[PDB]
Amino acid sequence: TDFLKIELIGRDGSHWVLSGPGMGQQGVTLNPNLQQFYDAPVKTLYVPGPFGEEYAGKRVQRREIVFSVQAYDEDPDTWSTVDSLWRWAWDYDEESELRVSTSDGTRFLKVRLMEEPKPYYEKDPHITADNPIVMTVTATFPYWQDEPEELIWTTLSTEDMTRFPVRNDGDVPVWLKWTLTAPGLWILPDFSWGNDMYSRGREDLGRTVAMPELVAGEHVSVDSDPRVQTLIAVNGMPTQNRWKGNDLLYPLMPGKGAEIPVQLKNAPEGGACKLTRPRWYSRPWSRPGV
Amino acid sequence: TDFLKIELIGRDGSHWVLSGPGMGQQGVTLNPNLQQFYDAPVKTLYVPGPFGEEYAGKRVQRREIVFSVQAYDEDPDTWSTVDSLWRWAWDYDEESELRVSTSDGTRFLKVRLMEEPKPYYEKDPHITADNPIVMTVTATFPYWQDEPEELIWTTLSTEDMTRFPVRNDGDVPVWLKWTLTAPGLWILPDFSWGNDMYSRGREDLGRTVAMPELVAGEHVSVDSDPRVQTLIAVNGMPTQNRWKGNDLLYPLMPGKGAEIPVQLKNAPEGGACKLTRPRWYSRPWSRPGV
Amino acid sequence: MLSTGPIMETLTLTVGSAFEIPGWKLRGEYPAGTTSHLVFTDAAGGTLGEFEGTVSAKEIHYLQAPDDVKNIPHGANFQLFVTYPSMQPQCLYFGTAIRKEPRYPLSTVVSPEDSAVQYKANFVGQYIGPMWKPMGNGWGSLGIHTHALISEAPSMGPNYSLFSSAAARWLWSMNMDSVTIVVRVLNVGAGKFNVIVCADYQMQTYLGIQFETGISNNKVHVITGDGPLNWGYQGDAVNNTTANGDVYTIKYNDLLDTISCYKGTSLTPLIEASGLDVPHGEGFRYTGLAWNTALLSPGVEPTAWEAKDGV
Amino acid sequence: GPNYSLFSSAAARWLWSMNMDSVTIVVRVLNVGAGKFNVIVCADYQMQTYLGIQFETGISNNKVHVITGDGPLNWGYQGDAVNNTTANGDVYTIKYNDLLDTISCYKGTSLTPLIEASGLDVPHGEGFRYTGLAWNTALLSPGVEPTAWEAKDGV
Amino acid sequence: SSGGGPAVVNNYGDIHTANYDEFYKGQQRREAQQQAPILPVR
Amino acid sequence: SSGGGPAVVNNYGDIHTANYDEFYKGQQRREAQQQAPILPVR
Repeated sequence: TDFLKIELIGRDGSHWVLSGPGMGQQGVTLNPNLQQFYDAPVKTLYVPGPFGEEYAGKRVQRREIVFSVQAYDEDPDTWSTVDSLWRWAWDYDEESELRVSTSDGTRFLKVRLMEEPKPYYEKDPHITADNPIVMTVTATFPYWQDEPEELIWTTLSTEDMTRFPVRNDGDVPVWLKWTLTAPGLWILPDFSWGNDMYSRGREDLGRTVAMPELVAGEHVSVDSDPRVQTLIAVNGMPTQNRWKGNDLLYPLMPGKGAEIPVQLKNAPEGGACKLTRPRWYSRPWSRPGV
Repeated sequence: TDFLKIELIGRDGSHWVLSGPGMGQQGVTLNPNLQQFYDAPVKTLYVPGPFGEEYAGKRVQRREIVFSVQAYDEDPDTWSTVDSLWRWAWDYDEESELRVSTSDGTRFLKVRLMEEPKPYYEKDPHITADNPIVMTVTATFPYWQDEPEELIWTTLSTEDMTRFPVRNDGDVPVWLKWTLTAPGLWILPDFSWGNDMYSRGREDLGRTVAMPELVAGEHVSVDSDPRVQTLIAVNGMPTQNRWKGNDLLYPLMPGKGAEIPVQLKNAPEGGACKLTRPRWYSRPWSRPGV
Repeated sequence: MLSTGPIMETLTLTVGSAFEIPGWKLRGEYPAGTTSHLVFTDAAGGTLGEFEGTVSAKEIHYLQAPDDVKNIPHGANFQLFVTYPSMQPQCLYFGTAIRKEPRYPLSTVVSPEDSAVQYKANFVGQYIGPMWKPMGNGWGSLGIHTHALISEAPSMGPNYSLFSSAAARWLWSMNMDSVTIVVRVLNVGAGKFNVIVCADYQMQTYLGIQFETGISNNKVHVITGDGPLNWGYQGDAVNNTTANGDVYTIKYNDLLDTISCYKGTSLTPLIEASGLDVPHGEGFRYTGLAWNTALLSPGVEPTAWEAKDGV
Repeated sequence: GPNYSLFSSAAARWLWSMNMDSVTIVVRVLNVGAGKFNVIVCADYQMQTYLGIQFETGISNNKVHVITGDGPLNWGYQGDAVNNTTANGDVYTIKYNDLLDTISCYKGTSLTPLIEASGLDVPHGEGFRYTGLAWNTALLSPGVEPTAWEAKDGV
Repeated sequence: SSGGGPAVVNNYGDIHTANYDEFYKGQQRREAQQQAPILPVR
Repeated sequence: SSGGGPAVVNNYGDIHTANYDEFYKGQQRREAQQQAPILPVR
């Protein structure tokens, strides 16, 4: 339909339109009954209690998508070319992009082959030149995402401050990324946003943490997501070694936003900072949530 | 179909055409619904992570092909001859070739009887003289193979150097084999090709390993394949003891190739170097990729 | 669905082919003065193309030269507007332009092997760093000497607490056979300092320029490799008195098969050699330095080191 | 060079493009006759406008020129001509420096510019980073032609 | 297909084919690895 | 008939009905038989 478009950008850069307007132009269409495609799989936890079981929390699980495509052409040689190109568009080690475009925008999922594809019918595929490939792909990162929102604040003063507007319009908490120039001592916000995960929801409402004093040439990236180390210098200096066990603890909870403050001190040149706010969603399409 | 031809070269050298042009001339045809025949079975490993599970690598699995053949003939006696010949074409200990020829060339698979064949219908086979045999064969090496490329370099000089042109056109890495004459000191390339499985993908871009000095009659086979010992002296001398912990670590990564340098020094009677490069694929047919 | 809206559509582009939208696809009733325009923008919203349709009584026809659309990438988003006379533009279709054509990935991508490299080191931090691999005398054979008595920056040399000679191999390799080395060096005593290019993985064979200084042995040699700590003199030496903070450029030109050394900003080679019997090519593009002194004190040592592909 | 069985003057462009404006071209050539060989810098995708260094070999025109291109096979000269004899195996380094807006040619190992030019009116930036070669001979025999070519981005 | 059959039996874990002998032997091997070096030679 | 049902489940071995407590007690009894006569009386 014209309300939904599904595309695949392979690991080699090839572009396919499985469903939607212009689907099947490259020879591959999407068969029905695709699973674990819409909602992010989450399992909830329960402890024994006096009234049965008590809620203990939730964990989001990786997506195990199983879907069939149909590769077709008029002649078997061109069908063989199409099938080979489709196979080349996938890999186990590196992930290809799967984009869904609706009136809510375009959200992409990074997927890799979980196991070998299951191609063709019972007979040889050159008889038909129109054969299905069943594919079991997996999303290690299970959330659908959009292009992150980026803001830049530069200054020439030795000491300065700024406000970054931030707002999570998605379904799930997002983890902020910072890029900070050197030299200079930065103070970055780590607001709880009312999140009570550490039982400090309103104690950490205005939490600010000071990064270690960066030496010349030691521009740092401070990624708060748990997949990656928090502090990483671009010159290879061990910055987090000088941070005494400090860390950024809180994601940007959904529906929360404010003018988070960034402070720069002891910057003789006057540095710059960049804030990246990811746009993660648990669904290929969803109306914005206030 | 004429686009795809399937043959079997038995352990006794018998040639059978199961599918394609000339199928059934030897009395045996191939039945549909053959499994684990096209894509190499690969299992992916996943380890717990912040957002579910994180990719941890892939392991290729041995192929288990379950396929049916039909042995047919007009008279029961000659049919029995055909069935006996088909059974004689197979074994458990020794492998036989399964060759697929398409517009992309001919690629073979070494398969052996995984278990006893399941022949015939429920009634007396001589009634119909046209009976199916269910074969469960296995491929210990799961990659479809082409004939490996062999290059020879012979020199009469005491010290010389050559450039071997090498290129991996397949979708999987391959391991090179060298046959070096003696006496003489050889230096062989162990280029990483950017492969970063020893955390030295860039440090070992132009890595060369110096084999131990070879005395007269100590011709060596230097195979990078993990299945076999790297250095094997033809006369039985322990030549890996003079190698000081050095080894050939890297395969030929897909899509990579160059003129790798081979050096010979201290050779009173010259020397000969043979390079064997395997040509491995994960599919019976596929278009070239780069 | 109370209000009129566009239809999500797609466009097809091909290199060397004229982009064309047939009139019968953009049908309807269009009075006189109606104008249609197609706008192509990118991910940031910047307009990368705009074309005018040929609106007729009942059809709209688009036809553009291939050079007009060759700059439109795949994934660029289009918007087709129709405008009736005395009215605001009304978007009919919007979507994405896909390119149905042969795909050339190797043209767009650049491999790491196909990239000129540039390396730099200054030793001002008083530590060796992970980019230098000791050679000849094994791990821990290198060191940094401050030279605080004179107004000079720290320099790299052998670990004189253990050795009087050493070598260092720059961890990564060059991508070209031709290579330029720029060294700012200090002469604080007698010794020999080798700048080594076209080296193998273990620095067994290489070309090099040797700066030797002493009581009466201030000269420059062209050397070939016999191991990371052994070398062979090639050609005649050239007298050269090295002073503190002297900048030397060692350029190896592959097509000329010539290794030359220029002192300071001189346009004429201080030393030059050609046609040396040393392997070149892939596997023979590592570089490094070496030091050898009779006494256990620094001789000629590099304060600043720089390397770059090509000459 | 040109395929003299059916052609006399021929131009070639490198398939890929430089990523920066400054460029260095090291060419080892042979002089097996009389003709003109142009090293082409800062060309477009059709080699319509470009800078170049032209080596002319002949009885009286053993020279080097700085050229500005009008099409792949037609060009005009800029500045004077520097006398230069080219032998077999001669290596020439043509460097275009964007900061100085200069085009220079060096011979062999010496770092002094054999020829130089500055301020030439050609477009630069994106779409004008293509290099190439050109050969123009009056006869149907090879003149001055490259046996080795290498390009490096930047100077 | 996968959800609701053997592919979810795999998620269940050791409900179908799984023996006690090698599990006990592996536990014993792990305990032996832990305790063997610290056991006296007497 | 036999191949492909419970008669091959028996070949599979302890996939269906098989208890943990009895197996553990049997292993403990075997270990006790091995080690009891050599334990001291003190």
